Amino acid sequence: XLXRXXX
Amino acid sequence: DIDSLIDKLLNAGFSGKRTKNVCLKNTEIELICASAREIFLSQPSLLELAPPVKVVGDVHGQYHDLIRIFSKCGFPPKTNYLFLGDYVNRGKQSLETILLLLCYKIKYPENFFLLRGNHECANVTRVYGFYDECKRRCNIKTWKLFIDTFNTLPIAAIVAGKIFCVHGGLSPVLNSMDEIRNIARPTDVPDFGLLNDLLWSDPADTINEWEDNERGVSYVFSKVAINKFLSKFNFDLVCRAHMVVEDGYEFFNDRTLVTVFSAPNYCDNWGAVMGVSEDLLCSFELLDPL
Ligand SMILES: [Mn+2]
Ligand SMILES: [Mn+2]
Repeated sequence: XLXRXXX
Repeated sequence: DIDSLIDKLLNAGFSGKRTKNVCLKNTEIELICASAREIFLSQPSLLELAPPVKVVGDVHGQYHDLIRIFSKCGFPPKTNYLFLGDYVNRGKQSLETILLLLCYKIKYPENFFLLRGNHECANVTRVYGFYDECKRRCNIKTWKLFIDTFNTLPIAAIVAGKIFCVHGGLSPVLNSMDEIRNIARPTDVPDFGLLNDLLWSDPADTINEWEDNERGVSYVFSKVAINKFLSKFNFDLVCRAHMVVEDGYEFFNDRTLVTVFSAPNYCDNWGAVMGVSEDLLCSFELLDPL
């Protein structure tokens, strides 16, 4: 979820 | 004096000291990137390693957790190491993380190995933190010296002719291992092609062998892709990283592939490190999130 480039 | 630079880096790591400036001067950082780059270029794009060896996944600048890995799994050179990439970005100590790994590479060139991850390139570091960390804590010239070093990192490793190690995964155009050997270095990472796939792709339980990857680039490959790849090259296991997994490591497709992720509490996942014995037995050591 940190941004899908990837939680 | 590579020994003193390691002691300085590990001093800051043992104490947890957190400072804007790196414990190494920019002139020392420059010499480290120069020696490592030369060592990387003198070794193949596809490494062939013999066991025993321990395999480490994504670290992503979590320097304290790199210290925990070495403290628990053993410091070089009594433990032989293969890192699968993704050393920088996200973590607030990407500089200490990559600097310690490069120093160990300089000191133990034949017992310590670092593969390239998809974050070890110019464009990804500009988006995900390591560019800004170099600009704030060092300078842009130092960041360029790291990218020059990244562009020489090897792409994959084969352990005892049976374990294929890569950061991301497989590719529809991985038709021979020499295609990995013949990857010219130094090189940037293109938006497409075999090199991009090896650093960006992920496994999945999909209906089709190849599908576009939700990350926005490269592919996701199915169990069929793994089976065909292991059969064609006579490998027993694909060992890769790239993907965060809750229990630190996760086998896939009847234990024909394993993901090793070594950055605890990345988003509250465990961290894991895979050991390969002389008889090619695979065990794991865990790193708790907190
Ligand atoms: Mn990755
Ligand atoms: Mn990663």
